Amino acid sequence: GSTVSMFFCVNTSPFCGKEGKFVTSRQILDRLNKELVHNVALRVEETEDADAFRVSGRGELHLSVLIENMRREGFELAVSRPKVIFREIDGRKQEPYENVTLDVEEQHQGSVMQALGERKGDLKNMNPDGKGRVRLDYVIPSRGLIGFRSEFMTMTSGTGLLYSTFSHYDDVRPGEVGQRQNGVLISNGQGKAVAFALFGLQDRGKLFLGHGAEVYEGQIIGIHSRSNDLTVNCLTGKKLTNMRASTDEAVVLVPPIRMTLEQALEFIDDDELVEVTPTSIRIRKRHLTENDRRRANRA
Ligand SMILES: [Mg+2]
Ligand SMILES: [Mg+2]
Repeated sequence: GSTVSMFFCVNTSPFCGKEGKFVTSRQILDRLNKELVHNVALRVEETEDADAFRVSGRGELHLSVLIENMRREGFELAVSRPKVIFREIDGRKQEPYENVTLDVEEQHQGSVMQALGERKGDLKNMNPDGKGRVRLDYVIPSRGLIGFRSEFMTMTSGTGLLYSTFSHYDDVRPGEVGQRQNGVLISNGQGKAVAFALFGLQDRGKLFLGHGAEVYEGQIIGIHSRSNDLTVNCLTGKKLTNMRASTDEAVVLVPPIRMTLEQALEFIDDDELVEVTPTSIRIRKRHLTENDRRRANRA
């Protein structure tokens, strides 16, 4: 009985092997196979691609801890987004739901409830002790829960407790649950990101990196405020060049969003990957160049 699946792939980024010792198709397959010896829950299929394996676990959490200590072990790899495994029960198609149990200071209770609300979660139990904390229990589709561990930890300032586990399958919620609405900012080249470019770009959305970040072509470097994707230049600037042509301000950069693995997984769409190394997490389009992406969308 498995509930979520994703693809574990060899890291083909221009940066492969620069951060983790273990990068082979062989080494990854060997390591997955080894995991299957003590993980009853886990399923690993070879695919029509020698560099890609479809991995299925009890849920996203289980896949993520596996990715996380492959990281620790020196592995480099790319993963596709966690997809829930729909199942046809009777005639209707249904999706997995989890039970989440939370324990929070009352101070955080409103925010946490709101957030789970927004992720299509259903209040089942609410139980204050009289000492300032409160237990909540929700039932939420797996699809909507992905990403919440990190949200919860941040919004609770690390004081909250969270436990989630597969409950059951039920009729599918409607819509783009867990699905990013915005577009991404994609780097058009390889090099060192500079503040003079980032300064202009941060007007366009929210950046994932800052001055001095080493970047390649196809790497996703931020969130676009509009729904469409933007191929941008973060190696040299144009905004201040334009500013002097009227006014001038001082270059000040908003701190970048730093994303946990779980968040990177929540964020990416079908055409992207999370690049994962022992010391770094990156996001990229599957097709690294703008030329490739254009070709894909055309017929
Ligand atoms: Mg998503
Ligand atoms: Mg989108």
